[PDB]
Amino acid sequence: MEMEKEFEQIDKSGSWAAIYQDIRHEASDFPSRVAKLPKNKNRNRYRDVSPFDHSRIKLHQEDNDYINASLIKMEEAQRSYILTQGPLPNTVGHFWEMVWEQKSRGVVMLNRVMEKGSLKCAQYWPQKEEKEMIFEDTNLKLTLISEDIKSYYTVRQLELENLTTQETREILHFHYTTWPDFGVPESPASFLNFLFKVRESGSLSPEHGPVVVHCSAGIGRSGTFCLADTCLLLMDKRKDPSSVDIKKVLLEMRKFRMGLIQTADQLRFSYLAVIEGAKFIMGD
Ligand SMILES: CCc1ccc(C(=O)NCc2cnn(C)c2)s1
Repeated sequence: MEMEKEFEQIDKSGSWAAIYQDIRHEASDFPSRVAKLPKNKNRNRYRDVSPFDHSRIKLHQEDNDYINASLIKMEEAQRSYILTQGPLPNTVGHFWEMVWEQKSRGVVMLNRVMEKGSLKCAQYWPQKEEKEMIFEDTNLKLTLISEDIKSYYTVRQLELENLTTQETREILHFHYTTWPDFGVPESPASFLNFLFKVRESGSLSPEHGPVVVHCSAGIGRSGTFCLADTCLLLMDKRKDPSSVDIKKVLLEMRKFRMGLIQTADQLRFSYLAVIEGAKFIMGD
């Protein structure tokens, strides 16, 4: 069923809450036993958001391999994403270790450091060229190379140095800065264009490790980003683009990380983004 028609049918009937609860009921439940070990309590931002054991990212160290991060592997779309929480003061070194070990080119940030008067994630990248950051626990150095500030997003070029081998890599930081403190954006235009800029960069392409995507919990806004990207890629690839079922793509993604899409308004916004993305790209 053409999703644009499915959309108007749900909107006219006002059933968004009912569709959303059906997804919550059918979603996968897998064990998260490593996340719940007492040694990992200060590595988790939220008690109710944990990576599944089968899909968690492992840090390459013998001490403690745990980070709150999941590999989402979309077999038919041929795309992989790492979805993670906003780093905590004691996990900023783990975060950059993961970026290094997984060979990621891009980090996608969908939140502000402060929202609703509270801290949503650590200040985990340098704000001035001449004031670099060193992560002594993981032996990494991070330098700001350049910054491009636009109305709806900022792109940063960063240099990450493995202090152990003196290898360096360029990491691109894509920071969507205008998601509102309350609700979802009214139009999905700035969002869909932001994704276009990430795609243009090569950060999502198979010659690199998976993109790292985060918000505060790494399930809501982060969920919206990967769901929209995968659905638009499948509409490009298939003979019948009307066959793409956004509810079935979201349940597939929920096999790899719990809770993706946190509200009925985020579900509606995801539909709007894919539709508007579709109608915009199909011919243009
Ligand atoms: C209603 C106005 C819109 C703004 C953004 C839209 C989108 O979905 N993608 C952006 C974009 C740019 N270039 N390509 C290929 C995609 S639609």
